Amino acid sequence: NKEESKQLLEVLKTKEEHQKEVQYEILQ
Amino acid sequence: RNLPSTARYIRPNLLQDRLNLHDNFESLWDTITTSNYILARSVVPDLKELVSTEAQIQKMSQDLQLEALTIQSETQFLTGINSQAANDCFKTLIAAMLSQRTMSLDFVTTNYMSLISGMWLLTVVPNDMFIRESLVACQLAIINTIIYPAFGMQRMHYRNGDPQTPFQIAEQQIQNFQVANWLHFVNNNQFRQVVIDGVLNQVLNDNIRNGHVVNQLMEALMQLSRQQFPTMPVDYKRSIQRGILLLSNRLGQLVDLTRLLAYNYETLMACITMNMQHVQTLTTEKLQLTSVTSLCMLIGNATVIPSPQTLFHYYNVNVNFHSNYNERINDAVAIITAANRLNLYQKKMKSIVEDFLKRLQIFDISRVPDDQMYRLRDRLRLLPVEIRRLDIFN
Amino acid sequence: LVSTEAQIQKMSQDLQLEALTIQSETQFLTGINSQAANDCFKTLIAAMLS
Amino acid sequence: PAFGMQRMHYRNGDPQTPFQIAEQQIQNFQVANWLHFVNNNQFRQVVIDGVLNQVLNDNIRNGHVVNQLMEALMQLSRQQFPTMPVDYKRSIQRGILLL
Amino acid sequence: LVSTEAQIQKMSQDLQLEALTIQSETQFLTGINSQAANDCFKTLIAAMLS
Amino acid sequence: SNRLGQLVDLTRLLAYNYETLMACITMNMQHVQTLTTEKLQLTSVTSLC
Amino acid sequence: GKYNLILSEYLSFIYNSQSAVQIPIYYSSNSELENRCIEFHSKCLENSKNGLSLKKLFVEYSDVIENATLLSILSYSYDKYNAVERKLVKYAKGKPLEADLTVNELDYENNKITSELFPTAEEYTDLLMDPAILTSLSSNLNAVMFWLEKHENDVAEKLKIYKRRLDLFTIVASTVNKYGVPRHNAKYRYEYEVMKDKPYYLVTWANSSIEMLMSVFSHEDYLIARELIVLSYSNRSTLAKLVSSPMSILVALVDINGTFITNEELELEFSNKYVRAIVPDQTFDELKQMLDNMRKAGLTDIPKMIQDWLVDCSIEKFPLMAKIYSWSFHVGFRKQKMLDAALDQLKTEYTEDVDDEMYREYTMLIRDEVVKMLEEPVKHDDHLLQDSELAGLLSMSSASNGESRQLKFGRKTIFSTKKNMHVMDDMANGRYTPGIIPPVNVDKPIPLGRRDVPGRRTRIIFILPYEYFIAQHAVVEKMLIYAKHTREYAEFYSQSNQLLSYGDVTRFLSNNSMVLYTDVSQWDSSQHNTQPFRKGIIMGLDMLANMTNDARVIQTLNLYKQTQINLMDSYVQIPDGNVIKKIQYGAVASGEKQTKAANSIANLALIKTVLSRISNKYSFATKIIRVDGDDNYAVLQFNTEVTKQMVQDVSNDVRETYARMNTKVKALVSTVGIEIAKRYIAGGKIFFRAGINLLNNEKKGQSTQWDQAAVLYSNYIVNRLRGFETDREFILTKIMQMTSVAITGSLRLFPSERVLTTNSTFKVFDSEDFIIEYGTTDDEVYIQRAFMSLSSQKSGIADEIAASSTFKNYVSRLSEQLLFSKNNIVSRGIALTEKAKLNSYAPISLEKRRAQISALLTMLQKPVTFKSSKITINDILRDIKPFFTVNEAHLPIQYQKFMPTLPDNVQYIIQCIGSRTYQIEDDGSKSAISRLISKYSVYKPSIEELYKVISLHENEIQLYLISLGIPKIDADTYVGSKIYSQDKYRILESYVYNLLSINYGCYQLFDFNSPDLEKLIRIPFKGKIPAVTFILHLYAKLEVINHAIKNGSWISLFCNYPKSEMIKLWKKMWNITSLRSPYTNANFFQ
Repeated sequence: NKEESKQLLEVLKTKEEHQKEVQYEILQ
Repeated sequence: RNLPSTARYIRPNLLQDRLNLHDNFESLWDTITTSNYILARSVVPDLKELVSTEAQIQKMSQDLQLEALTIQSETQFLTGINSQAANDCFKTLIAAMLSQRTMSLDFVTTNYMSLISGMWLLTVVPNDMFIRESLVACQLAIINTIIYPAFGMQRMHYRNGDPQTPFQIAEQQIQNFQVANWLHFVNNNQFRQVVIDGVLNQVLNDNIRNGHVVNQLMEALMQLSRQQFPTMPVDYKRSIQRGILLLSNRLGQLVDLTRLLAYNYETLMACITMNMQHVQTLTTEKLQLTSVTSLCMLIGNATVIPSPQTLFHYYNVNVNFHSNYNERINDAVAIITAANRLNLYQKKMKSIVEDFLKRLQIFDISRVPDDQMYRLRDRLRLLPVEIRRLDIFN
Repeated sequence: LVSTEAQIQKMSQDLQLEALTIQSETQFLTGINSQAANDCFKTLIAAMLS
Repeated sequence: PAFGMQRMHYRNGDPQTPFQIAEQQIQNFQVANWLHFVNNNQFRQVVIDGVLNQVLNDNIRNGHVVNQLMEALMQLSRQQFPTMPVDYKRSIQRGILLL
Repeated sequence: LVSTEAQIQKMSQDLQLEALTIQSETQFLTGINSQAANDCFKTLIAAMLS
Repeated sequence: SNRLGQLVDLTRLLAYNYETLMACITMNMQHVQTLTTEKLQLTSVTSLC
Repeated sequence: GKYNLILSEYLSFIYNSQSAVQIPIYYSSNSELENRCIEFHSKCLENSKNGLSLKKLFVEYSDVIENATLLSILSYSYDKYNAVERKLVKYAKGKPLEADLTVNELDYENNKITSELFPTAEEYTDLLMDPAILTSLSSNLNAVMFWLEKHENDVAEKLKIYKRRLDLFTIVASTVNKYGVPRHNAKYRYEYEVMKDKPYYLVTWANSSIEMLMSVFSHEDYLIARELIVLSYSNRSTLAKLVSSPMSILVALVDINGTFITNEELELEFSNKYVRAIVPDQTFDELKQMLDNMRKAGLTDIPKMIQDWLVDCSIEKFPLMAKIYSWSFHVGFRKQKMLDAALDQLKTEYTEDVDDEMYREYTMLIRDEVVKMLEEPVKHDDHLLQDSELAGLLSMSSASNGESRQLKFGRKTIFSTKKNMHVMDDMANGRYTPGIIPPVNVDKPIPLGRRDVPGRRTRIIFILPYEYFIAQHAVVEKMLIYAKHTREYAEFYSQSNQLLSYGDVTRFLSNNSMVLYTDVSQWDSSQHNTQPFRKGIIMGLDMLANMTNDARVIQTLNLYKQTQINLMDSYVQIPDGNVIKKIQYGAVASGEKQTKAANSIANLALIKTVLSRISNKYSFATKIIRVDGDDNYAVLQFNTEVTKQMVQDVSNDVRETYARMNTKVKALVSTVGIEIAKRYIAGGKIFFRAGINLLNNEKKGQSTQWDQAAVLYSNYIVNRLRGFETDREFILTKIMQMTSVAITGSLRLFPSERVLTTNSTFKVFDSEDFIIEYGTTDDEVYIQRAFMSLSSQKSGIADEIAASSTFKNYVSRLSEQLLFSKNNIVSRGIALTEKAKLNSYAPISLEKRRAQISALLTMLQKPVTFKSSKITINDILRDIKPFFTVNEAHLPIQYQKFMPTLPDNVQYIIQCIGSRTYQIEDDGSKSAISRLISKYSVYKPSIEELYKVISLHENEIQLYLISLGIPKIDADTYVGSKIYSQDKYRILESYVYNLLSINYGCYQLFDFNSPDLEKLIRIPFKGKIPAVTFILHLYAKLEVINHAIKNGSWISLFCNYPKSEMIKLWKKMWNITSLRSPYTNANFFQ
């Protein structure tokens, strides 16, 4: 079960990446 | 946030078109212009606030003194007054003028309000922006049933393959100062090319912008109200004069509308990186004049400013598109120049161009031929290689 | 006050309405009851004194 | 529309209300004197019996203002509407006759 | 050609008919159809040739 | 009157087709009043106009 | 023209016996042929009454069989009891199902045997699983078996459907045949003596499962249906609530590419705006926990279908989700006990740890909102407030159902719930005392009703006296009138007949904005609908009392105030078996004239107060707020683009800021989507909830066997448009079996397509869905003229009630409280008007409608009637049709899709012409005759009555209007003014609209103001007979639309209609005798 669930959680991070967040994260 | 001087950033390549795709690459320019048009539709603001569509139409109906329950038959004045067309027109005009996309008109002659709202349209918008046959038909109709009938003139004798449009050949015949100078403005309205911030731009007159063109329009229309129609009956005169009173009563809102279009247009022109040429295109965009009449009649005390984030989005989209464009050009130019200087003679310089067009994610390479690709190669032969690629090759 | 129905019949006669048009004149008849005439008469005076 | 003019080109925050700006464009004594009176109608602050009072002009009290009003409206009735149709004239003139 | 029904729309809207009046203009619409325009166009030329 | 250009076209078209169909004639053609006539309803003319 | 064959096959299949004979009866509008039909009838009856073969005559009268029109079919078959099982044994060769008692929380909510929960019948009650519908389980089983048998030989995709549904019905029937069928009584109830040895929750499960498996057209439908039917046999409290809960999160995952907007209540103006989906991470963890519960319940296929969509999060695969969201509400109701259903609400956590900074502001904002509502009428001294007593006393008919009380009208005893009837009783016996409002305390606690809806909690309903209504009426009507033009009251911003039903979120959706949407249906026992709410209103009343000078008005306000005093402390009668509980509940719920708008106010104040706390940490501009009952949403825009962390922190701050007022919530924040009770949006595209059970109902209504079939057909059409599609032949089988009537034990009659599909008070459905049918023929005209003569019927109960003494006293008191000295000229008019509002009482309606059906049946049996020339609609259409000419057209596609779940033909029409943009008055509310009724009353009068009233002289109009509560001076003024002539046309517009369902169903979704539809409808203009050109353009539009719906292709039209026929029809206009049933309408928004 949980292999596909954790992969859903991981692939639902790479997808829909916001740009300001990665900027402030690089800064932070 | 303040950013230190330890930080960095990469600059896009915003170098203008090295290819002149608006010079005999019409099949590509049609797709490009359509792409920018449909993109521009996604960022023009929605008309957030209007006047209601039934609280207006009863005022209009009583102004027109219509038979009861003709609302559902729509005696031609009242056809297509709704929203879902006004916003469509508002979106289409701005997106086309930004993208420089020619737009064709589908109207009816029974509907005299369409001819009346075409005046406002053909004034606020240059005439070289439309496609020729459409405004020829529309101007012809206007002349034949609002203007020449207002002085007992003949209908017209217009010619199909005529260098002049009906407003041009009408500007000199009729003798009234107001309408003559209105038509003079219309006929000699055209864009002004000007390069600003590096980008070419097609700019309006600077009188359309600070809206006073509408005052010339009202002068002409008011004169025609003031005439008599000797040749024609009372019902005809009554119908026409009421049809233009319905615009006279909306005057100030029209002025505001004109200024708003001009403002949003220049504001969005600011967010352009690729130079914008005024060149006709294969495919057009339909415009029912009932969708103009709606916009011109369902409007008032409701401003719409594009949000800054939409502007920044549009600018970054165009920047990224432009940078990608130049970068892939630089790729193709490097391999092409290299192939010509390394004597590779059995190599057909097509798949490189297929890659080039695929990385611009808007075309359909499966149904674009080899000849356009080879011409594109022929133009690319004559381009200087950028410094990086040239030095690495030498 | 004058009889509302009589006065408004007189208005109708002096307007020459039609049962087959919209006729902006029709809206003149909007709210010609008593108790609002009096209300306006009251509103004006109380406002101008207060 | 009665004297055959443009609608208006009015600013939201114009320091003049439309009757004030309109007082000077027209040329007809009745309507212009009427609008002058209307624009320059304002209270009179006068102290009577110890209390201040916001008194009217003393030309409204004796009803004479209505004669200015009727002169302006009669001289509008007699006009044609060169820009607007005759049914619309008929509607408007009919309305002012009811009053 | 122009469609018979759209052209009749235009003509009817232009003449301002009245359903409660013996108008003379009501008779303008009798026989406007195609299959006669062809027939008339053919008849005239055929007769002038023959 | 609102069909001026269309009627110019119609007149020129009748004249053209007539004068083109006249070239395919061999027997000399006389202007004489014949016995029997072709009826012609003007509703079929209006139609054409 | 296909239904009757299916009827014949149903008859042949269900009965099957030598003794089972089939007897058609026909009619024709031509005399000679009609006498031959009569002959055939006669000879058939004889032959039937002599055991002779019928098959010989059928050739002799071939003409009647081919050209004449059928009515009905009789059937002689004896009792032959228990034949359903004797047929059903073959479809039950699968394995039966075993319950699992350790699934539902409670004990009695398991599907165990009755005797394990109700050994004695004296404590038995079938109400926890009562279908509450006049149609049998056996009907459903017979229908399914007939469908399966006739579709037993097809070889196509249909066979791939058939194997699947056959397996489903096998799964069901194995479980059923294990025990047997419960047997319906005459009343369609199910007694103890059949259920004594059988599972208690077998009936609802069975019916719901039949409805589901009859709605299977695809593989995923089979997976979903098999996965709910087998688990709904045990779980009956945490299933629809479970699968319908994640959807609220899923809508926050769909990128907008293309949008719809609203301007005014049905306007659209689409936008090509794109918006991404900035979803945080912890809501995925929540969603994951929800799916873990989903799998933990015993669900395998439907999590996988929910799992493979997240890989793309695309909107093209998304309708599956929407389909899934409708498969949850077609499992049935959770009809648990009054007690445990109240305790869903009656758990309270009231704390002296909430803010005080919040409640005082809350109270004040409620006060201020009230003052904004009531400043103008309280100040300008409106008539409707002074005479609020009389106003409420007229408008009692539009109220709730009061508690049953024993009355007597002369020589009878009645247990009516209608408060007007209560008033009639209490005036006579000296008990009518409206100024003294009763307390609600230990000495007199309050009853209850239960507002149910599946997949959610049970809400409660107050059932009050008749003083509370009278106090609240006038003030609430001015508040609502104020809210007609105020945007923020989503329940009430309209233009007098509409709601903002397509939402007002999508204006300001962008990359910078977000939207917080929130379900507020559980907020009835909460600490913010008690004391502060009431006291704010009390304060507003104090201000308003000081804002008037008249004494009647101050008294009325003081009575409304005293009502709020009594409502601040309120106890609640609740039985549990034999003993009675009474609990302190000094708060708000439904069952009142005030509850709706006032809850909207309180939620508005609450969200305005909360939303000024996010301002402590963010800069935003509140662009829009909307509040409608059981939900509310607020949009807000930022100085920058949105991130995950701002969403998360805003959500935590919102949750904790509700917690500071001691208020629980599943707080939901998003960027593209919302979910609420009645609708939801994903990717700038409106979807809807299709959760209306057909074969199972909420509560037990009052309609007949006949009309429930019509209601079910309307709900069927609606659910189909929503997306939930059931196989239409099953539905037709149910309709025929519910319109079937037993004249003896063995005689039974079955009507035909040409009786049920004709515009009357007996219309049930249509031969082709989404299309009403009219009559161009002699025969449809003939029977319509016949049925209008029979629709008008009597009720002896109403006649005898109006002849007693108390009713007479009531009419007299109405008069002398309104006007006097015309005791025999108007008062009789007022009695005739009171008759118009006795009909709300249900048994009167049953008497009348059963009389209509019996009168119908005594000419369904025997031949037909000529009906004596009474003009109707088909008479007009008969004359409009012979001057048409159709021609093939070709319209393009230029309008945008925003309801994907529709059938493809309706969508093709929406994708070629526009969607509706106005809403023209079904009631004629904007009509100048109706703006008096909405000023002095709330009363409806039906458009039949108005269309009739206008046809009379200028004398009795005054009597009829004054009888409706209106005074005399304004009625006289209306007649002198000649405004009815300005209103004949509007009334006739509304009348014809009501007759033809133009504002009821699919036709509500279409643009008749289109430029594209109009250029096809080329009817030239004549003028000065507006009604004719109006009806001609409308009917021509209907022709084109019906051709489009029924065939997909388009057509043009043309009507050079002669003036002679214009004038002949102008006189036939205002003498129409036509009528449409209330039960046939299908409001897409319920």
